[PDB]
Amino acid sequence: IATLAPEPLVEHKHRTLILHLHPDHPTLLTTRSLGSDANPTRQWIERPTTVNFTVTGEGLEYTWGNHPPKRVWAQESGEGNPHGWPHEVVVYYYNRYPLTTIIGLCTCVAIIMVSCVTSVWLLCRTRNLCITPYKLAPNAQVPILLALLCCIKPTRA
Amino acid sequence: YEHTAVMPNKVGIPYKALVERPGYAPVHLQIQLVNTRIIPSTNLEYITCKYKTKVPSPVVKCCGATQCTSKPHPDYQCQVFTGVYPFMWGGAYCFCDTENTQMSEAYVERSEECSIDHAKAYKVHTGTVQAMVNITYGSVSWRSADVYVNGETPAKIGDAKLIIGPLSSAWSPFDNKVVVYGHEVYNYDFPEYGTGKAGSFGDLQSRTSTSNDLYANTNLKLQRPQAGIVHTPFTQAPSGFERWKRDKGAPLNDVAPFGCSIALEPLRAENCAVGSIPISIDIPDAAFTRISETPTVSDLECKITECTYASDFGGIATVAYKSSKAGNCPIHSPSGVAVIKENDVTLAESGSFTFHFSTANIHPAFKLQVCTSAVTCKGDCKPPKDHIVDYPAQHTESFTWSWLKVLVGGTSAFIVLGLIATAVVALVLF
Amino acid sequence: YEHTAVMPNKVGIPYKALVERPGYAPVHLQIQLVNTRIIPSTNLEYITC
Amino acid sequence: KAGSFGDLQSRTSTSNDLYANTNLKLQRPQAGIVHTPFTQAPSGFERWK
Ligand SMILES: *[C@@H]1O[C@H](CO)[C@@H](O[C@@H]2O[C@H](CO)[C@@H](O[C@@H]3O[C@H](CO)[C@@H](O)[C@H](O)[C@H]3NC(C)=O)[C@H](O)[C@H]2NC(C)=O)[C@H](O)[C@H]1NC(C)=O
Ligand SMILES: *[C@@H]1O[C@H](CO)[C@@H](O)[C@H](O)[C@H]1NC(C)=O
Repeated sequence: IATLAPEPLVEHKHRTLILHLHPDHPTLLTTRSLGSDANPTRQWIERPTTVNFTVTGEGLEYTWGNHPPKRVWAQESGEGNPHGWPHEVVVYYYNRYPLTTIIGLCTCVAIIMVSCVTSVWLLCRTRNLCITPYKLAPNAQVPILLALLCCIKPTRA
Repeated sequence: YEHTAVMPNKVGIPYKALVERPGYAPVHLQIQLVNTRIIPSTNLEYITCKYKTKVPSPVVKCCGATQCTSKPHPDYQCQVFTGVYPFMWGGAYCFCDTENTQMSEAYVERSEECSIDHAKAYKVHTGTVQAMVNITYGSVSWRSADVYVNGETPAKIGDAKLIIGPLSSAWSPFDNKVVVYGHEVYNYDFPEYGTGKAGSFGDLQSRTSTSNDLYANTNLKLQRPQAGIVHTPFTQAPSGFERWKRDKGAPLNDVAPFGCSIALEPLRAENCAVGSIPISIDIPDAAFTRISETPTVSDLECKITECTYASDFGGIATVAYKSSKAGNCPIHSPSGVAVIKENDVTLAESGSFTFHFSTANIHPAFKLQVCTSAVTCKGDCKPPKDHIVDYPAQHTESFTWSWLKVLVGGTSAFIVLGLIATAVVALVLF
Repeated sequence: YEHTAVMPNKVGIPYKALVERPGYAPVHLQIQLVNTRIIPSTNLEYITC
Repeated sequence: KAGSFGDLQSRTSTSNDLYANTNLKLQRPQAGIVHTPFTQAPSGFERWK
């Protein structure tokens, strides 16, 4: 005839178990994040303690003493990506991927800066050109300046 | 029709593939890997347990020496002692005063608990994994058979012949060296038989419980009894089995990776969800229905009605069934995006019947094969609220465009604008 | 499905919101704040007469 | 919240009504014997002292 620790208080958060917890005696709690990354935890708990567990997508398990092991689906709770705003609702996609979006966005921020400076050169060089053939003769009667319109001011001709 | 299928290793959920035999009616699968018990190849190297210094009763020669000999008992510690005056029930009894000799001897022996409460080392190799695969097949509706993983083993239990694995995910959660205790299994680098430092784990090291021989490095050091009294100072480290029960490490069923459970039973590691298994079945052709007997369902329509962007089968979709005959119609999404609760749907003459499913992409564009009739059940899904219960049926997470398509096409448009600015300089140039 | 709802303070009329739980059939509300009795914190300072 | 302060919440001492979020969960008695497993958080009045 043997031990048993009082049941936990399960509390939901986004991919996270808050657990206000309150034992009778020192209880060894422990878990197993079921990824091939185990990332287990152990701690004897005698003092009541609200704890936390970063649950992953595939699952975690939970062992309140010799009370049987629990298990938990924590998929999303940050609301995916509905859309009726410009971009502050994309946080939903960030809150589900706060590892790949930080780099995936900075990637998206990077390539536009790539596409910026390449557009700088392949505009300003090509804006420096098409006036060097034109603004060196300086009469230059061609009203097809209307292709750059960043290097400007013809001679009324 | 020997339906090869790569298949994710995950225990508690069916895998309702679809038999696309050209010529007769297709048949659904329902392959639920109810267990993944492993049973690697192992070797009992030595039991350990806490010692018992079961002292043999010392000699007391009253006037002169008694030389001791090194008896072959395990860790037979024996040391002659003089200079006693042993008070035994009548005051002393040996009439000399320095020639009073006392020979203490003590050897190590397995506890009585060693038989029953005992750690247990192992050299652990890989072995061969197993499963009680249920298939509630087709219209067969049942077989719950124990199988193997090695990719030529059938198991003709029921009517179907099925070949499994070998799995690609060779992570034996057991390490090479393992200690085992009752039910808590420890992937511990036990030192070895024959060596274990006293106090450290394996101070006692018996091959098995019966084995009278052992290795007892306990640092058992006898000291002389005090002030002319009969007793046996045995100075000894309490066992490395005493510790290892309260300064130990945690169990592999509480620290393993990739999702395993354990037993002191054939030394399996159940339900290790990791990787895929290339599974292939030879169905009984009798179980097939010929194609000309199931209703042809085409000229249909499918649409979600309340798609739940979730794990539990919250996704639903009516289907405007347009049948020819009336009867059953097995269903499946050949795309892994959608996992469906219903294997089979009954049909009247061109009615409509909703099914349940689950997805992972906001815009589930998954085909649905209603007994040789494909259809896209395109739509949009909603996130849930209530995520603290056991494991999913979805298991299909992948890459899941509202600011990417014309964004990056617009990102490109800047650099696409380049070489149509450049090389048009070549034209203005000529 | 814990149906949060901002809701006008007004007594004698229901507020028939709708539970949009994803997965099962929705259910209507009928929330009629039949009373708004207040009972502030007070102190008897002195009777007069 | 049970375990937290005010798991028991009675208006006064006389008040027969109260609020008891103690997470009191009965479990089945063991092996065919009469008793009452009550699995419960010791009070948030026990802690708080
Ligand atoms: C075969 O795959 C099935 C996948 O669900 C599972 O088989 C389940 O076995 C249970 C016990 O035999 C059945 O429960 C019984 O169902 C009947 C009919 O609904 C009820 O009258 C019984 O009360 C109920 N038993 C209990 C104790 O509640 C399940 O119905 C059955 N599953 C299905 C879909 O029918 C197992 O996963 C697997 N079988 C194995 C591994 O033996
Ligand atoms: C989560 O739990 C940890 C304990 O590891 C604590 O430090 C942290 O403050 C908690 N966060 C909450 C309750 O938001």
